[PDB]
Amino acid sequence: QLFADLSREELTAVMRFLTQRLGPGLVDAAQARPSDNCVFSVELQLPPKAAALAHLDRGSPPPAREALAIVFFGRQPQPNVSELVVGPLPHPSYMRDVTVERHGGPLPYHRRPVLFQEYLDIDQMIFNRELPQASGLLHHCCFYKRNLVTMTTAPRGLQSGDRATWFGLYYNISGAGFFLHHVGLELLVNHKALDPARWTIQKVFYQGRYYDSLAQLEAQFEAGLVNVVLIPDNGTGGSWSLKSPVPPGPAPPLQFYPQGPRFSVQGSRVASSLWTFSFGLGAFSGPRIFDVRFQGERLVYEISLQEALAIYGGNSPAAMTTRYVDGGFGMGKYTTPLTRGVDCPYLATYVDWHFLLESQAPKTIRDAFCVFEQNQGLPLRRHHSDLYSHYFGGLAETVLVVRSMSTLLNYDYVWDTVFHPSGAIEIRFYATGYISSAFLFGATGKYGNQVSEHTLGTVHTHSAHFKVDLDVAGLENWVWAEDMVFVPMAVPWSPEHQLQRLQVTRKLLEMEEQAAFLVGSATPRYLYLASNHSNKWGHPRGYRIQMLSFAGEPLPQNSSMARGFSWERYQLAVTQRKEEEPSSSSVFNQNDPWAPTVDFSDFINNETIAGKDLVAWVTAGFLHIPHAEDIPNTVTVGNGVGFFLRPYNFFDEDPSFYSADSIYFRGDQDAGACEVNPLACLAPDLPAFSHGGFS
Amino acid sequence: QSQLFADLSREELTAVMRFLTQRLGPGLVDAAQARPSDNCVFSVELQLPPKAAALAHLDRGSPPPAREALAIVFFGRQPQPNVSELVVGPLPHPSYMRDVTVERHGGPLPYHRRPVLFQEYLDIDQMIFNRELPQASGLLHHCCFYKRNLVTMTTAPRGLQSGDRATWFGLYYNISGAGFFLHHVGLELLVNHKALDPARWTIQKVFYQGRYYDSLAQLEAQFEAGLVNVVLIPDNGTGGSWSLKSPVPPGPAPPLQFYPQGPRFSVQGSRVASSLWTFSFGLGAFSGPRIFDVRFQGERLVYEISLQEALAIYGGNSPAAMTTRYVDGGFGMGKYTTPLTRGVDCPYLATYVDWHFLLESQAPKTIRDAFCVFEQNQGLPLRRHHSDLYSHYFGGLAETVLVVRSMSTLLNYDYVWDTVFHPSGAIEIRFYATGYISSAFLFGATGKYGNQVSEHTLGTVHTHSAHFKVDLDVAGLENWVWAEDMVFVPMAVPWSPEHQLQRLQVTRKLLEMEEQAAFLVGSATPRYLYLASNHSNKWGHPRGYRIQMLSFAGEPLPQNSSMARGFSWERYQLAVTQRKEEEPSSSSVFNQNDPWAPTVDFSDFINNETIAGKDLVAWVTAGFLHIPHAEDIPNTVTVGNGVGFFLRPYNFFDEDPSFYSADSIYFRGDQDAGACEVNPLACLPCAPDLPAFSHGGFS
Ligand SMILES: *[C@@H]1O[C@H](CO)[C@@H](O[C@@H]2O[C@H](CO)[C@@H](O)[C@H](O)[C@H]2NC(C)=O)[C@H](O)[C@H]1NC(C)=O
Ligand SMILES: *[C@@H]1O[C@H](CO)[C@@H](O[C@@H]2O[C@H](CO)[C@@H](O)[C@H](O)[C@H]2NC(C)=O)[C@H](O)[C@H]1NC(C)=O
Ligand SMILES: *[C@@H]1O[C@H](CO)[C@@H](O[C@@H]2O[C@H](CO)[C@@H](O)[C@H](O)[C@H]2NC(C)=O)[C@H](O)[C@H]1NC(C)=O
Ligand SMILES: *[C@@H]1O[C@H](CO)[C@@H](O)[C@H](O)[C@H]1NC(C)=O
Ligand SMILES: *[C@@H]1O[C@H](CO)[C@@H](O)[C@H](O)[C@H]1NC(C)=O
Ligand SMILES: *[C@@H]1O[C@H](CO)[C@@H](O)[C@H](O)[C@H]1NC(C)=O
Ligand SMILES: *[C@@H]1O[C@H](CO)[C@@H](O)[C@H](O)[C@H]1NC(C)=O
Ligand SMILES: [Ca+2]
Ligand SMILES: [Ca+2]
Ligand SMILES: [Ca+2]
Ligand SMILES: [Ca+2]
Ligand SMILES: [Cu+2]
Ligand SMILES: [Cu+2]
Repeated sequence: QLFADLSREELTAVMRFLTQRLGPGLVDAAQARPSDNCVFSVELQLPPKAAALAHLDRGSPPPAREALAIVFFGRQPQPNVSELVVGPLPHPSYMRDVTVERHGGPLPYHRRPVLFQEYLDIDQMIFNRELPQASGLLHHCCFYKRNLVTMTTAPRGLQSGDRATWFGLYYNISGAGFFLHHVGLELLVNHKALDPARWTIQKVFYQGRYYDSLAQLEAQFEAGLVNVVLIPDNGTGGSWSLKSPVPPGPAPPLQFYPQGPRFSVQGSRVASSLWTFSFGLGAFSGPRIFDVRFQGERLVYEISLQEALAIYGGNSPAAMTTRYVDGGFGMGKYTTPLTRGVDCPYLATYVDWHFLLESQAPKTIRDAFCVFEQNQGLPLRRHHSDLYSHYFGGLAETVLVVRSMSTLLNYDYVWDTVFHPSGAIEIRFYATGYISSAFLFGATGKYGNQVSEHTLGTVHTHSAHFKVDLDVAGLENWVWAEDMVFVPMAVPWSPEHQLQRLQVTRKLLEMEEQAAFLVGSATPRYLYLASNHSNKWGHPRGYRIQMLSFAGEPLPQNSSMARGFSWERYQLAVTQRKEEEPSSSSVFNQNDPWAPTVDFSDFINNETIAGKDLVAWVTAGFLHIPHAEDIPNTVTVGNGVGFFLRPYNFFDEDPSFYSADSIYFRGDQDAGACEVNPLACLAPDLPAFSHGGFS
Repeated sequence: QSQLFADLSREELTAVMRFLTQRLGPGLVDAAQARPSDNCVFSVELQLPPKAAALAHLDRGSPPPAREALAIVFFGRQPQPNVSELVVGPLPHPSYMRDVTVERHGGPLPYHRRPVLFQEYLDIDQMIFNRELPQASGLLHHCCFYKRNLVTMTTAPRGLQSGDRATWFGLYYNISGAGFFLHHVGLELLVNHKALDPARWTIQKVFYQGRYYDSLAQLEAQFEAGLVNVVLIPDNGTGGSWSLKSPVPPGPAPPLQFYPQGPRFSVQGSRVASSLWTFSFGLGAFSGPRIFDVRFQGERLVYEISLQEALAIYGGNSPAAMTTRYVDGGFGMGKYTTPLTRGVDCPYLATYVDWHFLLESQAPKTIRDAFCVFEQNQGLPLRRHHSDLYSHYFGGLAETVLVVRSMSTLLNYDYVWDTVFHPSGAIEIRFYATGYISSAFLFGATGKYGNQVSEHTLGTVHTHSAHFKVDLDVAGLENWVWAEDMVFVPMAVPWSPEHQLQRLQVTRKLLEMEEQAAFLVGSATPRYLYLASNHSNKWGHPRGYRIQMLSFAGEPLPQNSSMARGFSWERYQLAVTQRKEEEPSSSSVFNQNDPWAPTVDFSDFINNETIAGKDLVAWVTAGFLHIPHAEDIPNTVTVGNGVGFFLRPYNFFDEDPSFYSADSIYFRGDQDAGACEVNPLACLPCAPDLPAFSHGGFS
């Protein structure tokens, strides 16, 4: 299993090694202060592609199996973040610092994600030292005494090098989302200092007005210059609960496998009579799929989530300057247990996921993946003939699915990899869970809708970026753009007459820039990566990229931070796959987008894409103005974005023709005979329910 | 109350047919074998009630409107032949008949606009195979195993200007147990069948494997004179292009869906009801699928959602393919509806429903299992949230959905029409195209007109597009249309003036005139576009439903085409007009055979009228470009081809209705999630006996 994420054992063994090589003074990241040395991340380092294909397709031995550790080196004159590759696994022997090799220099220490212990320190400051200075105001507005909690925001500051975060204050609602109860107080905390003692509060926001400290605010209030409204800290309805007041009814439909599962899961490889592939989670990039072979032939080397991005508006400071680059938190790191029956079909197969993050010992997110077959209740294809000959032929589409979900504070991102029996691959991304809210005060008409009492549903956009490493019939691929045109010309057999003549238009895209399409501008209706090899009928074997996106307007290029997610400007882009261009974002962009650790636009640089090993990059998104129907959560309906990889002259005929599940009968046959029709042929056992728990 | 939108039953149909039989002075012929000269009843079907009367009944308890039928009659025997639309009296037992043709059209219906009768196709095949084709027995005998082992297939319009009735017929190999559409032999006849006397029918042009001739005689001449390079096309073989039956034996069973504790919806007539939804469904003979009186938890959302038309515009180098614009309503999406194979077309345990029609006949007939209704478990959460933060809990709900499906098989393609009702209050309309592709003989510079797909088989390039009528009555009849969207406003950071920030804002515009809310294909449309009441929800926003389009529309036929006003709805992604009784449909069964003189021209509905505070109706066009490829053989698959739209609630409610779901799951960390009384799912761990498989048969 070349692409399997690191096991608990491998994780442990690399942490063992790291502790030896870094002579103590090394602290457990779970309790580390800024000036300490700690291990932040330890996870699988993906192998180089050539070495891997060598192994998979030519017997050649397995590329060394290595880990990548992210270390916070704060205990030194010039602190920094280092990426260290760790030696041959199962039993590590070397350690290699690749930081400069990759970035050209050190990683500025301020790009390091805010540690859990850091958030904790920030809270101690706010709750123990800063808030009690306004115990007057906070008593008359927010039942102060703790009853409140904080939620961090986007990039932290305004220039490269800043580490100042706007926090909102929310009623600490129990058993339900606190995100819907902003109490109207927002704090700009400056925690750039290595000594948490020197941490200050640069700004304060309350009801439309800014102050320089809480004392200054508490002042204006004791001076009777601030009007306070007692925000209720309790209620009933969707705003306050997630539990339905309605008794359970008869159960929803259930799918089972009459003659047992028709696929198997072995570690991280999945196999069905049609598909074999590997799956996993990057701690920061999230879901990924490797070595996808349809009936033994490889279509894609890699499909992987690169980044998720949320961009906000609002009439409060926190909201209006919020741009989450979710990889900076980690789609994998924040993956949550799948609730059997709700998040996946009850009889799905559920797999665990192991990680060493902000810790010194491995941990496991139980039931992190689900794999299952799903009857779509829909024909993959069908024809019914009443004309000339009486026959029916069709096939009910069943689909193979791998899924994980990431809960980043509020939102719960659902990541779907769907394998169709037609030879097609579908990548879906559903955004559910809670919205972010602001306190409703002022002229909120331009920044969202009132979505509850005191609650503003702030306008925003969601986008995600995907890496699509297709290797259509080998590595050397070309990209084609086919479309249509009408050409007015005389009717051959009656030349006085005209006719708008429909024509196909093909165009080879030979330079990276030609296959870079921007959000906003139109893209060709047919776009695919081809080999020079042809199918039986002499057409380039190709796989077509079809996008499902309602992408909202991307953050303006003029923004000094826009280059921390330059991929958001592109619908689709295609480039030469390079070992040095592994991902299009980085865990280090979130905290310093002004000095991006990777800038996707760098990948598009006047190179040829004619006959190379290419890699496609797809962006999918939508705009979101919140409405009442988002209370409790936002629903998945309509907000599914992503793309299809559809075969296009790749095969000689539709592979599903050879399906073991296809149905066919003529008029002169007994369609109710089981030897004519398998449908005419012929008490699920259900495991005890169990939940992954919490942390 | 009354089941007001139900399609006519067999006896209702019989009753109307009998009533007409009498009052149409004898000579009336059974249309199933009528000639152009005869008088015959072409179709008899339900006439939808006027909206005012219908709502008065449904809402204010008024008496229900008279139940009427509409009959289309072909009046062939007379000096000035014509098509007439007749409404037939009060129904269980009719007593009146009225002619509404001039009321609806301002004059008579020119007789050439009438669809081609099945008997007419028969006579054409007579003139072809009995009087013309033998004039070339030589060529035919050499190239195509000739010796009626061949079949014809009709095409788009029938001519080049208003009044023409000349069809191009491709000739194919009569394959068996599989589509003949893939085996074009290269011969294409331009049959002129305008004349009322089929003896006077001529062949205006001939096309054979790349070349034009003036008759099959001239082509026969040139053949035996050794002057035609004939390409031999095999008349059978093996593979997907010759079969549809899988050579592979059945494996382990596919997944099966069942309802553990009984069904959770009920069909009674044409009306469906679950705990969240009630609606009525049916098929227009020509317009196809339709939904009426949709109510979510008791409240009406849409008065009507109905298919209006289906289009197919082709290219190619053969004259048939090259000039083909199907306006499928001209054949009829209901008329060509087909039985649903249980287990394939719908879940096995779905509820199936028959459909009754009187079409080109004199006795009612039934399509068995024409509709299916079922709950489907999407295998996807509708909503969910796992909280590890501050408070430990999980709250979620697996989306189960309510579906009504019918398919129309129009010659080669099978269109699957979906109507999907989500537990969130949303309505999803889907349209999948599957079945066989229309093909041409492969010869020439095929590059600009499609891909080679089998030996000798060119998959011709074409566009698809369906038109949908969405009469939303959002919180009452009076609606307005809103366009909301985003914008970035560069400004200075309010707390750090020498710094810049791109301020994200919402933009709300009221579209007040029909034109402001008409969006052509190719121009940009508001990300948020919705119809709303002027009544507010609990939080004082306009109660609205938004229209989210799922379309990859191709280039609409250029306006400079004299025939483009036969489907001018193709040029619009979306439009919103005042709803009018006299604007019932955006197409017509009569547009197909005279798109140059359209019976209805959808563009007329957009005429500088207010759409502020009126009974509004939205029109939605979904479609896409299709360049056929190898994976379209034998049929084109449904994956990725689903077009249509969502109707999504936007401040219509005060919170998400699914909060009150009976199926929602929730448990705190400090609870046993494996205990029944906290988690219904735990109480899960019998399956039903299955009904014996039965199928609906053929014609
Ligand atoms: C936020 O709300 C949760 C809800 O209970 C609080 O949870 C408790 O915190 C106290 C503090 O020690 C624990 O003793 C309780 O047992 C926790 N209860 C359970 C059932 O979760 C939470 O602590 C509040 N957090 C703060 C920091 O405000
Ligand atoms: C269309 O054809 C019908 C049938 O001939 C015409 O209807 C007849 O019209 C004459 C005079 O109006 C009447 O005597 C018959 O009673 C009518 N028969 C029926 C069933 O209505 C009809 O008038 C023609 N309409 C026009 C506009 O041409
Ligand atoms: C076209 O092909 C079909 C072959 O399947 C022929 O249909 C059969 O015709 C015979 C009579 O000759 C019937 O008894 C069979 O029932 C038919 N089979 C089916 C399933 O319908 C058909 O005769 C041929 N007709 C044409 C126009 O060529
Ligand atoms: C390149 O294309 C040729 C035909 O142009 C094809 O036959 C061959 O397989 C390809 N050769 C490569 C990719 O080295
Ligand atoms: C791109 O590279 C080519 C060299 O192959 C060069 O001729 C051309 O000028 C370059 N274009 C730009 C825009 O730099
Ligand atoms: C809706 O608008 C009409 C008139 O344009 C008005 O008379 C009615 O009172 C309005 N309802 C409101 C604003 O709630
Ligand atoms: C449309 O009607 C308005 C009156 O409300 C009038 O001002 C305008 O001139 C008309 N426009 C056209 C194109 O007829
Ligand atoms: Ca590749
Ligand atoms: Ca490059
Ligand atoms: Ca309306
Ligand atoms: Ca109008
Ligand atoms: Cu959102
Ligand atoms: Cu098609």
